[PDB]
Amino acid sequence: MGRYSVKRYKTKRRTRDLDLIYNDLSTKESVQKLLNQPLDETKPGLGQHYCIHCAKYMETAIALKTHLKGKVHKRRVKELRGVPYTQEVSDAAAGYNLNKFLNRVQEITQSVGPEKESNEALLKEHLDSTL
Amino acid sequence: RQKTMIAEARNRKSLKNKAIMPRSKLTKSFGKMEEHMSTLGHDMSALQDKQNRAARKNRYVERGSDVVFGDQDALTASTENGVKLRQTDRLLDGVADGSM
Amino acid sequence: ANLRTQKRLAASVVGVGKRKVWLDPNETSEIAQANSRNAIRKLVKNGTIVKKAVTVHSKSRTRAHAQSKREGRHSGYGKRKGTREARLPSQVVWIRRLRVLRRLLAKYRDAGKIDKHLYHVLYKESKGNAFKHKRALVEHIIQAKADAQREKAL
Amino acid sequence: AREITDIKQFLELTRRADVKTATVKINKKLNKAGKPFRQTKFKVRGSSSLYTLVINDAGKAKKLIQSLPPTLKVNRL
Amino acid sequence: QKIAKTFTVDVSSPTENGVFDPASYAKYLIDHIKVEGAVGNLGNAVTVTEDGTVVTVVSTAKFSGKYLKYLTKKYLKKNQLRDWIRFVSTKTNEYRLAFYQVTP
Amino acid sequence: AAQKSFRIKQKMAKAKKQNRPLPQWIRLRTNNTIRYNAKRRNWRRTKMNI
RNA sequence: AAUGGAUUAACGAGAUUCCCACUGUCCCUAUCUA
RNA sequence: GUGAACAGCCUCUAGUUGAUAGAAUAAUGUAGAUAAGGGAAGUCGGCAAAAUAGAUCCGUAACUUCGGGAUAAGGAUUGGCUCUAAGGGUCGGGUACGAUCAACUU
RNA sequence: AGCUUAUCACCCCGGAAUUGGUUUAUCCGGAGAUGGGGUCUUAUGGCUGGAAGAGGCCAGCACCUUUGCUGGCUCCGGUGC
RNA sequence: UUCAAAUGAGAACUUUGAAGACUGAAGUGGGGAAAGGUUCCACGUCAACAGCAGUUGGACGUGGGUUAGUCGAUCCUAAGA
Repeated sequence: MGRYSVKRYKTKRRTRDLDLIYNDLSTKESVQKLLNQPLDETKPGLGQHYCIHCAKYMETAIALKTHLKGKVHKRRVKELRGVPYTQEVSDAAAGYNLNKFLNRVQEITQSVGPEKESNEALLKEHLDSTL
Repeated sequence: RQKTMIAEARNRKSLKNKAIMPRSKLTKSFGKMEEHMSTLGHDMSALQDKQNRAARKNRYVERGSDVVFGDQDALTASTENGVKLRQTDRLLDGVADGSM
Repeated sequence: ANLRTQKRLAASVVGVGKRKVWLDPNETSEIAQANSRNAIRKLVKNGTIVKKAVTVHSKSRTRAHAQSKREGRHSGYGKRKGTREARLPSQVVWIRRLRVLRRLLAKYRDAGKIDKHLYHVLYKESKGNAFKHKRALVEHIIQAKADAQREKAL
Repeated sequence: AREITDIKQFLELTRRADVKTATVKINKKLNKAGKPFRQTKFKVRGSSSLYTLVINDAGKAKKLIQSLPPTLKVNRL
Repeated sequence: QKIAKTFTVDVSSPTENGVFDPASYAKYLIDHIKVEGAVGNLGNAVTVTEDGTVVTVVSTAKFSGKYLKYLTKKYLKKNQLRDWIRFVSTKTNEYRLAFYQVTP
Repeated sequence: AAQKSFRIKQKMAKAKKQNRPLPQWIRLRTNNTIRYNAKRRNWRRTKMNI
């Protein structure tokens, strides 16, 4: 419709999205896969130096030091604090599947929550020790 | 009232382009100013006497120069070129009589 | 009733431009009889032609915007569009910093704080670097005078 | 114009037979903190220039106006 | 050092016409005069007295004739007495009031 | 040109006095075949060449 | 071969070919303003 | 005032408010724009338009007359508000300081 | 117009290695530096005379009027790539 | 570009007031050199001219107006005559 919004938000130039990124942090196995990708020729940092929050490859290990100390990367940390807004939140707002909704909110409060925060604590423990 | 006093002041000011006229050099008429104190609840008979005095001062005596020449006008009017007497309009100085 | 003659003429009398004089529309028969600057002096001071004081060009935003600039606001990378050298040249910084390091040594040598021989070593090392600022030099004077004492005591 | 310090030198100038007019000017000025005291200025018109004389006192100013010659046309303010 | 200055106001000409009263005017100063910030923070730095045509202000504080004209044009606007009352200096630090030109 | 010579100013004076319409009493003379001023000059129209 | 030839950094409103980025040139036309 | 700036945009003093006007809003024009999906398949030819653009930090190839190439290429960043830290001047010391005052720079 | 104000250059005393002085820019000194004391150029500033009597900003009265009249105040600092 | 009033036989165009905008001080501002020669200003006034209009005008008719011992010219020499 506009000029600026078409340039960044076409179907071709779509980023990953906020839904999958919360799944990648939520367990300890998918974190170790993305921190240790096999090196690929068709990827900007040759398949290393990948930030998990912002689905984005960096060129150099220097470009992670300057990326984490920025207001752009402190969006996505503050963005991924809570429940990740699935389809189930929108259905519960109309009076439809509360018990499917409230049980998932019960699990993010109990189980999935402190497993995520004990993963994001270890990323700052690791990305400061190597950089 | 607090909105009408704002909505009245929008047409009045127009400060961005030129000016507000100074009230010290402008003059009020009795006119609009006598109606304003009535809406505040002040009396006018204290101020009415000052108008009664000065309007007794200004009125006309009709001196003698305004007597004959109230309707009478154009005492010995000028010429076609509008010139003075000692101005010598060089076209019409040849023929003195106006029929020529 | 053409009044351009008195419009121009009253601007010459009061001493303001023609956009500022004000002829009342009510007394338009009295102004037309005035055809001389002697009449326009009389027509001003009795209350027919006035001055129309200055259109306001306030600076209350400028005094407010510049007030925040004293505190260190509006000074991130987004508000900068010229280089460091255009905003503050590298020679202007040097002239300030090096004339500090001269006239401190001028007033230590004349106060007896330091002898004339050790003045002439700190004078030329001030010309090159290894004295970053004023505080960074006074510590080196103390290290010099204590080690001059240290050589003298042994 | 010239400024004269002396009073004795000034009385040479009202008798020089070139000077025809003079004037006497009274000012109201201030000292350091003090009082508003009056200050006089005697002026004499020569041919080439205008000689003036500053007296801060009002007592000596009262005396010197008598000391002017009567033939000299003296103006007040 | 802190030598006070006497500021005098003559309110006679709209007092006698009845459009103005000094009584609410004298109270209007004493709470609205600001000393170093807040209103009513004055303690014995100003004094306000009125007479019926004379309003007298004595201040040892930072209080200037420009600010004394600032408060009275507030008070002549609240009572809607602007367009018809102006505040005029007669001598140094001595003030009075008047009307405008009512005349036709 | 505002810094003109007197040789130049002496010819503007003749050009000003020739800048007039025909007198109204020459209309009336006997055997007048002269009707209008024909060497009349305007400044906007025709330059007079110094 | 100073009728001058080979070479070559820098520079060019000089002449030609391609690759990424990009896009109504195009598939294919639609619409808004003066 | 913004800014590196006598750039561009906005205002005060001063100056103009002149250039034939009214009513309707078809085509084709002239000037200026935005387009889903694909991305030079258009065309003699990427003509034209789009994209890039200021500044700070990192980084920078063949080639060579060693001066250049170079802003090479390629990346991270840029608001607002509340703060911290660094960078000064003039004074009083017998033959180490303290007061006081003031600027926009990172 | 009167008094006063200077970077440079000059003069006298003095005789310097523990080379010193000094500009943002390294130039000078036994052909006499630093340092103590002096002389001139008056670019330019300061005070005063010119000169508040002028000019500026206001207030109060007068008055078809020629238009006048009478009072005030005209003060003191700050900073700069 | 707009509303009211004035003037006039007649007003989108003239004058004053009200209001809306622009040039935005490398101006649509204030002064000149070259060149023009009265265009400057007033009074009167609209047949022609201002590619519409006109009561307005750089138009038409009659006049008014440029004040120097110090600013220029005059004097000096340049390339050259």
